[PDB]
Amino acid sequence: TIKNFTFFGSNNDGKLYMMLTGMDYRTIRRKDWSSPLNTALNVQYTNTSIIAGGRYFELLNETVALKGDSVNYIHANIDLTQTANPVSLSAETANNSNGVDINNGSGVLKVCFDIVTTSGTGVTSTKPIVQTSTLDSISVNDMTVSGSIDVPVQTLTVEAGNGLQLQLTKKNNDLVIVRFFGSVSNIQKGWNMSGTWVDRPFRPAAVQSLVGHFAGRDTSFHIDINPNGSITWWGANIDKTPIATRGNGSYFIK
Amino acid sequence: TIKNFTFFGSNNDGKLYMMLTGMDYRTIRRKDWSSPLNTALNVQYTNTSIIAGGRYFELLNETVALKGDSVNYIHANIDLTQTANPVSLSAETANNSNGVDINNGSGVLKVCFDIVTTSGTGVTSTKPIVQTSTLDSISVNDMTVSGSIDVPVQTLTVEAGNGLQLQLTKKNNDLVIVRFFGSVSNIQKGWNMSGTWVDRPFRPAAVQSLVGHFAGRDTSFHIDINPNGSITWWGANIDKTPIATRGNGSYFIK
Amino acid sequence: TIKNFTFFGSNNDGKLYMMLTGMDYRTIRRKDWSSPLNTALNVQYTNTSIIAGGRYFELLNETVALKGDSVNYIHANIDLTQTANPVSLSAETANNSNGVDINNGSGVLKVCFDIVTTSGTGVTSTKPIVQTSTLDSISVNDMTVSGSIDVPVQTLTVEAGNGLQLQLTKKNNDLVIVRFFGSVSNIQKGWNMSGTWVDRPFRPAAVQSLVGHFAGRDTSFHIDINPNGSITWWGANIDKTPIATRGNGSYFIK
Repeated sequence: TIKNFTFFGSNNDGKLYMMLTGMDYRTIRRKDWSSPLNTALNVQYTNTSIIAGGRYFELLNETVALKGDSVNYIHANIDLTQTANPVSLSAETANNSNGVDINNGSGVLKVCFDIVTTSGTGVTSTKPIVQTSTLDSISVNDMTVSGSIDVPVQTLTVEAGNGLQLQLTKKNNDLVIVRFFGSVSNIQKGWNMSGTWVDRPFRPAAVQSLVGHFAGRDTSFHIDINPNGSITWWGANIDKTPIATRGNGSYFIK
Repeated sequence: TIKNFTFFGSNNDGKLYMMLTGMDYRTIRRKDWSSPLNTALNVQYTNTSIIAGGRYFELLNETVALKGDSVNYIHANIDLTQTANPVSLSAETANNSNGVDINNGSGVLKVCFDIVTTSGTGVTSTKPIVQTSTLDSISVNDMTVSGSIDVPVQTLTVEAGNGLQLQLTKKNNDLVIVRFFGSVSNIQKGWNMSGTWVDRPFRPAAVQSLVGHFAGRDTSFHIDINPNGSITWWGANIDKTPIATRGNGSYFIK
Repeated sequence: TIKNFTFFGSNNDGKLYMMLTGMDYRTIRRKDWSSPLNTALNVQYTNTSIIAGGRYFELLNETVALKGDSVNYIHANIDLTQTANPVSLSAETANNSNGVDINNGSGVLKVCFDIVTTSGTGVTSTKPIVQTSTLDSISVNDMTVSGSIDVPVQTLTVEAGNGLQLQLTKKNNDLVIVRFFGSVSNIQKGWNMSGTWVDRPFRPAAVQSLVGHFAGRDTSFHIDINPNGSITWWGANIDKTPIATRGNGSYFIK
């Protein structure tokens, strides 16, 4: 059975709860207080709470019939005009989440919350749909991440002059790894390189010395990336013959 | 008009909601379900929900008069002694958020939620106030960040001895980038440098070998930063003539 | 006195609130609106709100008696059968939080929220219990962290061949720092090294050149970690005599 609570103003409560937890109409809050049971081509939610569109309901021994040999996307369907039974579940061949705003308008909200894969006769795997918190600015003491943090990534290629090539990758507008390529020739120690300066978003607050290596040799150089974006050669003097330059150097922008 | 919901106990609910979402009195939750409309020196909020001091209300075709040629700071003002209209909006010359605790004592809460810039005749730009979630310890599976993560940063300058200087920058109490400055003279391979040891908070769990470069030359060195904070020279033997030492090296503390 | 609000469906509201804020039964939300006051071996909570098992209640001039010369773990205990006073406080010799599910079943929930250390006559220090937010997937504009972010860490040792050892540490499944160990001999420039290739999870999307240093010498080398996991020697030619190889180099996988 489906027990409905945030229903019949309920929409003002719905919006209130949505804003508190940071959810839009394309996600859910979900908790299996008890394990869902699979017998034959069925999923029985024994005790599962769901919040969808800010509306709280409970799935208490609620069984969904599954189609065999397929990926079943389990949906919660909220139709507020259906006074007695506003919430129903369905098993579908695709994620058909529709993001319909049931708190400000009319229509039926569909949200996928479970993915259940079957064989010919039973369930072989289940995967919950991600519960998304959409927040603005967070202040926190400690954080632990079990998967991954995704931060902004910018990339820039600089033809620094004299044949030298920098490939810069910046993450979190702060950490930069520089990869050296190309070949150096016709330059002296302390000379500014004759080509393109580093773009503003990659310029460090303080001068950075990045060490590189001459391919196939036991010799070394470094360049200085200056705050103004210019690059200063600080290897030895190089004559007319180009020498291949390689290596990773890293620096903080801030 | 302004529709009031968490109002008139309400203050117990107010505090409950504040604690659920992690807000204090100096922030809001805000959602424009519909776009605000500008007509000459006015902002009309067509359908905007706000939570301020844990109190939920709705701005439904609510117009705020604006002052010309200035930055207008739009405030929600909550006075619970005014039972018929506890919430009013104002446009002010500065952000005058007062953080007044209306759920525990008397007073009027003022919180800024919007910044609207005008010319002499109309609105030229609007900028929402940030919605802050103040949290303690978070456990998360995945995170995506569209702006930046700010982590703690510690800096240290070490006069390592023999003329060598290290400038260390530590972020997130883990990633360290070291910048070499100064000079080296009067040292042999495997000798610990004769100056200051690296402070406790910058010491790695295991020995870190950091490659440096001699400015204006094609030659190299490396130092070992030992778990105990001492620094071992592992370049060649250097006589009485000082050689300028440069380069970035990075290591993990944990 | 203890004022009980989410009490006497109340279990449905509790679960809803637990889901909104991302709490399980082994943590709390807690706010001292007013400072708790210590006198002799007692703590008076002057105005403290708590949420435990999604149940909101207030500690308003509520005194807990302490045991002398020890570490007192302050618990909120919730027994729903006790209609008139479902919440009580205890000071105990250990953290005895039991995670009992009072919203779906019977039993007494105990959650620790404070740690109070005493001398023979008085309180010497207090320390709150962390408030945990357990979240799934976060999308955020900006974050500021005052403590630390813990990200996944993977560790690998590669016996690269020719005597060379790579110790790789990968964090956030993206940033790798390689530490060189061992010695190199019997290798020519441009030759692939004769040992194990880098395991899949440490392979970069693009070729990475990592600069190394020869211990006790002024000479350098670099290696290329190729996308397929192979390692290419790009130092000079090395004969039968092993030379110790050291240094830190970093790269991004993505």
